Amino acid sequence: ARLVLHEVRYVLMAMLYISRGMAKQIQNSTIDLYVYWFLTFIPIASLCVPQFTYLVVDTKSLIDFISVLVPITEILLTNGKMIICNVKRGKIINLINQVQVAWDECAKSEHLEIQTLITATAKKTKIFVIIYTTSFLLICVEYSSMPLFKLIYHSAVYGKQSNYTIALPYLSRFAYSTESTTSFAWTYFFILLGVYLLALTLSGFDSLFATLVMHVKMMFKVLKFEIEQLGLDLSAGKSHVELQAKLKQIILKHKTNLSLIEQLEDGFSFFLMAQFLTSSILVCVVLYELTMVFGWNEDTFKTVTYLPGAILQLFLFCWYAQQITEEARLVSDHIYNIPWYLADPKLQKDILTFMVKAQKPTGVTASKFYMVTLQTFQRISSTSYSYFTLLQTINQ
Amino acid sequence: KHQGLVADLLPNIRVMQGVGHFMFNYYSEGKKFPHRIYCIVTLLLLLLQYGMMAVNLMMESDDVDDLTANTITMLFFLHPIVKMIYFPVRSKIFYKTLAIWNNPNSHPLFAESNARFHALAITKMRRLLFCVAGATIFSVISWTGITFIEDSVKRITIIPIPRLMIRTFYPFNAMSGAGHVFALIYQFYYLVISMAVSNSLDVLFCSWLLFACEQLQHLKAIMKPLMELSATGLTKKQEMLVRSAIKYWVERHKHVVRLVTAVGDAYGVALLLHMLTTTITLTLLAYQATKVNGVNVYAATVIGYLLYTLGQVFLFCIFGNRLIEESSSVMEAAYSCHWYDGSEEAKTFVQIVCQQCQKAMSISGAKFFTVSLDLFASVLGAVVTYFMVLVQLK
Amino acid sequence: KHQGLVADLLPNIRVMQGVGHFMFNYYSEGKKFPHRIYCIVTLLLLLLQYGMMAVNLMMESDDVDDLTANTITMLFFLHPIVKMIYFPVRSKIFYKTLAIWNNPNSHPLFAESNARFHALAITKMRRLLFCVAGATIFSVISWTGITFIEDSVKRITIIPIPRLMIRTFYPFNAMSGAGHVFALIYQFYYLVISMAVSNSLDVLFCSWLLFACEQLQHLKAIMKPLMELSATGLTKKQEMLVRSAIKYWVERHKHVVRLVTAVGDAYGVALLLHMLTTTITLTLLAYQATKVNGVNVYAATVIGYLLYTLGQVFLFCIFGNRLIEESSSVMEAAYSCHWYDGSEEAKTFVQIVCQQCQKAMSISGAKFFTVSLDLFASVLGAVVTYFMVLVQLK
Amino acid sequence: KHQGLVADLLPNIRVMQGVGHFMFNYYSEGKKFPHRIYCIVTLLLLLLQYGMMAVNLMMESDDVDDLTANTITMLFFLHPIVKMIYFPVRSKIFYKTLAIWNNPNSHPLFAESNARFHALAITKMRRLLFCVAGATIFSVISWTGITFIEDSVKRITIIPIPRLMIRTFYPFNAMSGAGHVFALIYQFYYLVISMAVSNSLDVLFCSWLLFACEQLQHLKAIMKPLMELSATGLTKKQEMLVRSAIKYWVERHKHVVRLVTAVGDAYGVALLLHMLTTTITLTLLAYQATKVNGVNVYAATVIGYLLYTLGQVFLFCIFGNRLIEESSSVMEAAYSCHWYDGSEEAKTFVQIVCQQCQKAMSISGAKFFTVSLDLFASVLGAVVTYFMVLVQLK
Ligand SMILES: Cc1nc(C)c(C)s1
Repeated sequence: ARLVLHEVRYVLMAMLYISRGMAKQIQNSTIDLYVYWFLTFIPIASLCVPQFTYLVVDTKSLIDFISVLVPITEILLTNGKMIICNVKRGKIINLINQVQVAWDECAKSEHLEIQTLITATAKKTKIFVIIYTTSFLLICVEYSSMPLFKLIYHSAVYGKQSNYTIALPYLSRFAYSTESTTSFAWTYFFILLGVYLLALTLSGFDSLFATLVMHVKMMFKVLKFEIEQLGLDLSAGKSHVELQAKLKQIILKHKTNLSLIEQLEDGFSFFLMAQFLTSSILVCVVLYELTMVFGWNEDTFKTVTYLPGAILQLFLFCWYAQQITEEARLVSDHIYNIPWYLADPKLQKDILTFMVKAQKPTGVTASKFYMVTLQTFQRISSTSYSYFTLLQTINQ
Repeated sequence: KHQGLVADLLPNIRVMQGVGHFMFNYYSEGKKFPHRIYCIVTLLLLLLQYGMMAVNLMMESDDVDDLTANTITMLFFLHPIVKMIYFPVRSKIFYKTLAIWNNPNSHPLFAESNARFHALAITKMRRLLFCVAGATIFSVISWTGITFIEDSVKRITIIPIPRLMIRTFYPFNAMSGAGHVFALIYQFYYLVISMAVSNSLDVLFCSWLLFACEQLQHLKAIMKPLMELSATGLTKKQEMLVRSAIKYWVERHKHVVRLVTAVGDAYGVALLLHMLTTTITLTLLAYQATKVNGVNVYAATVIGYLLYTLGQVFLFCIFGNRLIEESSSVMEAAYSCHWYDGSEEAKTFVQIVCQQCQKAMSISGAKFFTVSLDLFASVLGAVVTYFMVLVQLK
Repeated sequence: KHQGLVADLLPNIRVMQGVGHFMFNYYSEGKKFPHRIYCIVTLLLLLLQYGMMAVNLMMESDDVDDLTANTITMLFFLHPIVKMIYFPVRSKIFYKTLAIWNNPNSHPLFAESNARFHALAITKMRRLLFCVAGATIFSVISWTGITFIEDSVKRITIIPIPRLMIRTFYPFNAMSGAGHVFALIYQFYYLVISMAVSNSLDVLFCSWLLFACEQLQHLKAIMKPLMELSATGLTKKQEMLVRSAIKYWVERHKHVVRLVTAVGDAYGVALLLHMLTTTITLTLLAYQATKVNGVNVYAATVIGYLLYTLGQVFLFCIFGNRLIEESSSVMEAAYSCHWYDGSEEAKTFVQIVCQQCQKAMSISGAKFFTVSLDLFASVLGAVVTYFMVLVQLK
Repeated sequence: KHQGLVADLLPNIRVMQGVGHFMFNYYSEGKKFPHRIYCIVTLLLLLLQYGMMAVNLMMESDDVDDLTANTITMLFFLHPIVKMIYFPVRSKIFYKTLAIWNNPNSHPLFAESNARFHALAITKMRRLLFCVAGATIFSVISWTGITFIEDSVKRITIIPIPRLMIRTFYPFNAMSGAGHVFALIYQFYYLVISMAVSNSLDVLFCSWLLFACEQLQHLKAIMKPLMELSATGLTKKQEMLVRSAIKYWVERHKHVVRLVTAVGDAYGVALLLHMLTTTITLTLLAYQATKVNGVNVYAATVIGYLLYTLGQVFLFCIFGNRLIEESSSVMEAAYSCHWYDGSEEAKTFVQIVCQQCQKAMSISGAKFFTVSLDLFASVLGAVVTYFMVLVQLK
């Protein structure tokens, strides 16, 4: 019953972002707030601070700068997402609860089309969440845990005969020494813990946005079905009161969908702005790294796996914002297609107000700067290309 | 063949089929089997020559000028192959689009205008087809003439390159009589077929748009007398007649909207691909134009490439802009009638029609842009600014 | 010269005819024969002079600076030739536009406001005509003075170039003899005639726009008391009066829309050609300004060229933007009346008027752009950015 | 200082007067004479010091880096001079704006919300004033510290330059003697007064915008129960009550529209001039940032200049965007109520309000641009692009 964002609920719980995720009325509690703040500060100490210190201390060329900037960009963006979503937990939980309420309302319907919509949406949600989380967890594991795998392989194959001096993951500078085995082990353990938290944050929040957009689209399709039922009722030739009531219910459903979109925009405005700002640089830096070390190397493998991840991360938000916009827009077409000419002029004026509202553009803005649509994917992408070319000019 | 939108566009369908554009749907089953092989063969030959060109691009990869020229040719000849492969995979939506107007609405009062505008649309479609066919034939003839007048020489010292219409590496000698004539004939056939395929698909798209625009014109023209029919405190007969007229208008408008949506799906994906190729083509062409210094052959070739690319873009854009302006004009024509003398029902119908027409119909390249003269203006401005910056950098 | 919109513009038409803008339509038939000849002669002379300018460019093309200056002058003096040839070929649409307002509407209650705003429009038209004529006279005087204060010297070694207002090659010795004075008078006549013809056509366009804007102002002013007339239930006479007022308002709005469309059809291609020439002129002028060092003669000439070009563009844009603003503000004028106290018919009329005003009337350059202060801002930004790039590159 | 919108802004008016922004309108006549003199004196000193900077820029133009730095400083300190001169010439429109809300609307049912939102607006205005004042003080302190931590040295060989906050040529020896301390105090006064005048005018503009936004919020809040009042057939008293409520809503919206129009009239040219100066400042600042290598004092100064300029632009754009968003959201507020259960009159009221709210109120810089976060993004992207071009071309 509560399968609404079931996999996303599991991912959130694994983060300790929400304790009792599997409830039908997820409750905001201060204990989760403070535990998640502590878990938010863990990556900053383990990942952000050492890597930034290395960037602003030990960087000695442009190639080293780009190499250090490839992972730290995404790490910093993920920490920002940690903080933003911890701050907005109330709105996010309210949005999830309202989506659950709408899903429960829909599941009571007896129309086969609605039931097919419900099943299709559930399957889409599950598949998308699983694929996204698996891909990004694999990316993070490849980037962070490679030395451990190499050490295990060397110990298994060469035993203690050959020597393979293990080194830490992506370069960083630590205030304390790590030469000692105990300090090295503790630092690596906390690095892995921070990496796990960051991977879960990225996967869970991106999947939450995509899945909420999917459910909003499903609710819009339910509204379309209701409008078609109103049109059939108009053709059947019923009384004025019945059509008035049907139009009122359709208007209420439209208002509910608009409220859901408003809550999503409020929750994810700054999220999207930071995401686009970071991706603009991330795609460029990853592409430059890929062209710098292309060959039969582990770096080539890591960069080739990373680049599609970032590109699809940007395309996710662009595509689903476009879906929100277009689905909201099509309501005017759905209301124009019914035989409104058969209705009394009063109901026609009500339909006219409905259509006046339904035509206003709707969607999620990039922190009020602009509305996010599919075309944005080009814009940001083009920007990335610019930076990329710049780097080449600097080299030669 | 005996239904609307395929009886009107039948000559274009036949032209498409003749050049080897699949379309195994609008003839007797007897020709269904033979024609298929022909189509396949054509594609084969096309691909063959295409591959035969690509291989050459490898040998001439050392230099940069010939690399740019070969890349421009490769994109130019990529267009038709992309269109040819694109049609069969999306054939179902194309056939759905061509069957949209089999059963249109009809009203006794608006039959004359409907027939007049249908005939006008057919005439304009025929004119567009003939004009594009003439342009393609002229392009082929000018290409061949340019190849024959211009000197075939390679700068390394002067090494005489084969005097063939398209640069290509051939296992044949390509210099003796037999190989030279075979290559000339094959390249002539290849050019004709590629140009015809690309331009015929584009003309089909533009003919759909022309039909939509003419239907919108008919809607406005018959909207003008609709209100005067309403304007006159009406007897039940007049109320029913006005309701029937309003129903006819609204249903026809919705039919036009459906046609526009189907065309938008199909050739919106097609247009995304087309403009994705055209952007790189225009960038390389601007770089090439940077090197023009009045030489007849080089300047003529660069001008021809630019003219062809910009002409394809401009055709798409002009017809899209016509559709947009026709929808906005539907709004304006709704306003400019005697609605103040009509009844509340007619006034509400006008209000809702204008509100719907606030947003004009358009065709988008898969939601990444909209085809209009604004898109052509953006393309021209980008290429011109890039050329200015490039020439200054030199 | 008796009907509206031609009696109002009669000074402009007379100026146009005087300088040679054909226009064999608005005087006694007796003058049709002689005047025509004069016009032809002027055109000949213009082209005649233009010819020797082009020839001067051919042998002055060895260097880049002189070639750039000659090209800038050639485009500057191409403008008027294009306008002069453009008017007679499209004279039919021009005469249709000038006869659009021969039969306007009339309502007893709104007659006084109509007369007041018509008088205001006439005064504004005359003011614009006088201002543009003064600007042209000032430009001619400045050109004649600057050609004399500066030193006529050519750098090769120092060669005495003829002291002429416009660079030009003459078969005769136009240095010190009677050829010099003859060339001076001929070039003065050429300058005056070309500038006057160009500016007169531009002022005719802008005066059409002024008339439309004043009519919109009248529409809003009378919208204010129309609702009060409706609000006051209403007897049959009062309902009829409200209906008549609404009919008058709607029909006058439609008439203004017709006038705007006619003006756009008449002048779209002219605007497109003007901006096409400008773009290149401004590019070459940015290159010229890149070489300015001091407050010497060269800086003055470059600044004058830039000022004249940007002034033409700015005039077109200001009047286009004024039309846009008036058309938009019709909606605010419709909202600001006491429509809540009116009847149902008046409220529906207000609703439909706002619906229609949701989009502003504008003049487009053959559907490629629109004339507004945004267009002028874009042009200025483009030229400034090109100047900055040119400075950086060198 | 007794009526609305002037008692609300009274701290701002007093700050403006204290810094010398004229404003001889809102105190006792007895103070009219002395205060005026003080203002004049301030201006004199400003110009005096300004002149001494320009003189310093004349003999510092031998080099390019120093010329660029001097130009940036001169534009930065031209901002306040332009604003200070701009206010008195346009004092009429400013005083008309400040007296717009002297006679506002009132309805018993919406009085409490009106008072609450008025108080909220006052608090927000005070918060904005204090924030801007604190930012100005921090800027002054940072300048006065950076002048001292850095080393006063000139590269020619090392020439010990006087240690002053602002580069300037002084007839007296302003290095070690009493001239040094006098120059330091004078420069501190100049900095404080210039920043204060500029930021105070900007804060007045933003406070007008804040008042408009809060009034729009009040309008939406009372829109919510207006329909509840309408929905309930209706007796004559109830119909009259709904009519009065609709009249109140529409008239208050029109008053907000008038206030926005007056603010635009007052400050459009000021915004245009501010952005004109900014553009050049940001160009020179991009060139300066091109030379940043390290975390030394030069980087701090460049970062401070960029931060201050972009902060002014960002403040203007923030409040413009807020106005746009509130005006747009009026329709979302109007739709979310139970507009379908109301009477016919209330439904037409909602319809017309939505039609009006299709467009958002905005402030434009003399019709050349609009203040919005989009404008800030465009300016930031332009400066970033210019920096990229500078680094690439070199
Ligand atoms: C390369 C990357 N490492 C982590 C921990 C990310 C979230 S991305």
